[PDB]
Amino acid sequence: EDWNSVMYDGIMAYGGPSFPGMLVCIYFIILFICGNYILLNVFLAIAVDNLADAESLTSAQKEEEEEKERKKLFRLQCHRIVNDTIFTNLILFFILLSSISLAAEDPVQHTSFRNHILFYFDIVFTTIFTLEIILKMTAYGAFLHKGSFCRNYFNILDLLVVSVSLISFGIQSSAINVVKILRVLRVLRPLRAINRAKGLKHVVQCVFVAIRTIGNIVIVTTLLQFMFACIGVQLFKGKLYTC
Amino acid sequence: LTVFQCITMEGWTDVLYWVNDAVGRDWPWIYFVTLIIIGSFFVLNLVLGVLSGEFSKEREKAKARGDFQKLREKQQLEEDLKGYLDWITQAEDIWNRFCRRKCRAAVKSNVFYWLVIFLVFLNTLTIASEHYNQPNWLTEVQDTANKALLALFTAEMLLKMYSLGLQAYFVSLFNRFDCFVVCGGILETILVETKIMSPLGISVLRCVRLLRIFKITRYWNSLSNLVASLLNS
Amino acid sequence: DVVPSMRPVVLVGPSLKGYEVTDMMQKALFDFLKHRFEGRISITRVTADISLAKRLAEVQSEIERIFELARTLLVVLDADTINHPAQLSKTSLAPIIVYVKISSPKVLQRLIKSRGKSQAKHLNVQMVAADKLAQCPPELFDVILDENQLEDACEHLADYLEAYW
Amino acid sequence: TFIKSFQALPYVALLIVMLFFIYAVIGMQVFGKIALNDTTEINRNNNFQTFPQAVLLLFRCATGEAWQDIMLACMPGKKCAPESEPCGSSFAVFYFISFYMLCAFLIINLFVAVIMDNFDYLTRDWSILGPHHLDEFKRIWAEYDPEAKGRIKHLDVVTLLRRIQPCPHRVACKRLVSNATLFALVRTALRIKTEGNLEQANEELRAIIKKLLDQVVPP
Amino acid sequence: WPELLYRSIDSHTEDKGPIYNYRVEISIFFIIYIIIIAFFMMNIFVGFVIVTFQEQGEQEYKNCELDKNQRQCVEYALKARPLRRYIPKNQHQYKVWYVVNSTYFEYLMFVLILLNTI
Ligand SMILES: COc1ccc2cc1Oc1ccc(cc1)C[C@H]1c3cc(c(OC)cc3CCN1C)Oc1c(OC)c(OC)cc3c1[C@H](C2)N(C)C=C3
Ligand SMILES: [Ca+2]
Ligand SMILES: [Ca+2]
Repeated sequence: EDWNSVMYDGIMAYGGPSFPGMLVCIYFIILFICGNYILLNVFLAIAVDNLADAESLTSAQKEEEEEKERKKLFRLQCHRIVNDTIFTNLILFFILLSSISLAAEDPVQHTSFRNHILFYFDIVFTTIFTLEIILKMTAYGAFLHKGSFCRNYFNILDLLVVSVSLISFGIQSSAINVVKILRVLRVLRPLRAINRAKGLKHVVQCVFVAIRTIGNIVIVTTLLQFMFACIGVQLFKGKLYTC
Repeated sequence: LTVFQCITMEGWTDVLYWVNDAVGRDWPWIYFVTLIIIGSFFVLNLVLGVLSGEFSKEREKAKARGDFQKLREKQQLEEDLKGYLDWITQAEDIWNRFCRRKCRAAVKSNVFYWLVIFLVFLNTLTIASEHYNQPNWLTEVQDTANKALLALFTAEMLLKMYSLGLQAYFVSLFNRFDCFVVCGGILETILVETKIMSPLGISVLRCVRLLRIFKITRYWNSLSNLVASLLNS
Repeated sequence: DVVPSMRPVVLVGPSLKGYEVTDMMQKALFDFLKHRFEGRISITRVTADISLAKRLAEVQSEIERIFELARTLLVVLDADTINHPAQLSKTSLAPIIVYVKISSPKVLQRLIKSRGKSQAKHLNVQMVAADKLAQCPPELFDVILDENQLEDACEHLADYLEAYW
Repeated sequence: TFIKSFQALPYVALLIVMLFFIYAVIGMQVFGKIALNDTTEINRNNNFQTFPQAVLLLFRCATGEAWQDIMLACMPGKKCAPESEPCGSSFAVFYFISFYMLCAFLIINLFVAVIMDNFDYLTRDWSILGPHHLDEFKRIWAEYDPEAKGRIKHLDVVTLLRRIQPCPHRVACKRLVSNATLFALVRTALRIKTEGNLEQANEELRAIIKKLLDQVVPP
Repeated sequence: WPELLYRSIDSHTEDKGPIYNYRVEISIFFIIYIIIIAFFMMNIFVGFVIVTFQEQGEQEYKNCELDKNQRQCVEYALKARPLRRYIPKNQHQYKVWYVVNSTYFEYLMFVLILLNTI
């Protein structure tokens, strides 16, 4: 934590930084390098060998002694879905450029010579992406046709971000504090690309599946961490003040 | 030495701010930022890999040592006793003791299982509701709430002691744990009643009461195997 | 041969019937049979030997009275003489014999030690009987009592009792 | 192998990039107008003013370098920027706690993903023959044969560089008799079976395993 | 961590100032907490992910086929391609080519570079 503060105190103890002194760094480097190597072996060996056995039971006993206990036994015409190929890469460009647009806005300057310039770039992107909102009407969905639109929530996110931008302009005339937070929520633009990139969908999906499996561990830690907090409160229930 | 401090990631930023103030803020970050990513994260990833990869050798080797097979033997073994010890209790009942059938029937009933879970939920609120300067009434509520919950938890504990065979009850590891905490709670009442408590006593005697929160997570088997395997090793 | 209008039901337990440990294993089991086969099932209790049957004086009338109940149109026979399918193989009455099993003998010592220390030293006299019961293939090993709990073990008896009734 | 693996998992590394960008922007705005001042974490060298500076602060908190001290700097009630013409937020407690948990988790996923996708090399007894043995076999063969000039051309035992690891008992001569050579060693270096029918059995394996030229496989 | 540890050790009583090293026994609480959550439980989670990913990785276990060493080896059946050597034809070129390709030259240069950093 303060590995440095201890070292410099040790060095200054043996005079200043020189050849005879200052070799005490060897003790701290040895302690940290050798010390941290033991902790990895002791705790990874415990957390891998014992953990591996535990899951082996979860997959050996549970799997088979339940196999045995069960072995006991509108307009729809002339629509143009064409051009969805070029727009695939083209749309990813606007998302990439739209994200950079909000990565350049200067927050400190309330009356900025740049925000007004950026404000226009939000108009063009807002208008551009609203076109695909109209395009989606031609495709199956619009909360209709067996809810083809509601069966893909990833596509719903595309509308919400656009709606958020659209709402901001309406409240902008009012010039009210409400728009302060609505602007922040517009940061969701980059996640728009998830629904459009096939390779990225697998990665983000794989993350969720992992969390579902991990649920058996994090839940234990939360109770354990909360258990320590309950002890912590009793030990130091307001004894930490200091004038 | 200065480079080595950065790789350990302690004092990494302080030196960066002492360089930005000497040669400007433009380039220097590339030196340190790349140093941490290349120096720390990759090696931290490499060291984790070999340690994780190496232990697969021993784990594979340990398979021939029958550590899992012996562990599997105890798990199935101790599990059977509880099942078989049920027969004797179900047969020992064929002074009238017909009520003993009724008390047992509730133990395995869902209503009883969730009732104690709710009691454990209340116990969390009694303790989790601590506060630096509690209202004078809240301490009394916690005082009475702690006592009332103590009687019910021991009251149902004794029910299982008589409903299920005394020897049978101690068979299960979890049932053994419940006796430990509930027994600890009795000391608190005596120690608080007799005013012989010490600062060391309250801590652990509080801690056992929190451990009753482990009444939750009983059906779940992912943690059950961890503890079972953990105790063997 | 000829069915005696019935398939008498007997139980050998996991070991010798002479001790209490085996006795409790079945009294609870028998109860559930008569609470789910009202009338269908009947129970008989005897204390003599049945092995010496020619298809001792008391044994002469033992078979007939069992047959007498079997004539009434299952029947559960309880006896302390059967300790191996061989004891009942000497007669062809189409009996149905049910086996209590402890897959791991290590369980027996824990169970026996629990009831009382007086019979704890008799585990040798008892554990041996379990071994004698671990040599009969399926043919003399019909009914399977392997699961530990009762509710999911008793139901494995009823399904086997639906072969004819 | 590790450098190669990182290339095979680029999208995972992109996810952590998206985490930095998303959190950098949110912090850029809610904590944008905090008052810079020395003696505090949010100072000339740390602030959510410019995107490069914000991302560095997020990187700084990622490595756990006095991040908790920053969290107290962005709490509400802090003086505001002089540019502004009472200016912090209470979202910080969730902002930094959430970032560290999410950042710590994604790094774990990134680390383990590379480990597992490269788990073959990490867990290798190094006793059975491996790809390394084939490569060094190529180099000696290459030094023994220039570009695409060898079909059999074998009349000497100069290819004796093979050590104990795949003329002891004349097995080499029998093996030699039994790219053409490259397949010969592998089918016999592991010694899959010795029954006088390995070629016939293996002739039916490459048929199902496979594709490419099969007029050299039988030898 | 240490700033809190030494503010917790110097804890006298509820609503009261600190006293130097009043109770150093309190350090057990932090040390126990550090080992359990920071070190131990954190490693279990890391170990769990490694094992959990392994199940996903071995989804195509295919126990019927032999070890994975063959998989690489058979896929290497398309190996044994020409490798650029370009043995010099001119006698003058060969003289320099041998020495530069000599193991002595490779080792000799490694000495120079080591000296260069020095
Ligand atoms: C934002 O992501 C990170 C930010 C900072 C860090 C890591 C990050 O990512 C991870 C990468 C890999 C893992 C966990 C996290 C898994 C890895 C690991 C790493 C790890 C652990 O300590 C808690 C525990 C574990 C568990 C076992 N295995 C092996 O890191 C260490 C130290 O261990 C060497 C350490 O010495 C004891 C000191 C510090 C740190 C981290 C580094 N910081 C927070 C501070 C000091
Ligand atoms: Ca620190
Ligand atoms: Ca740190």
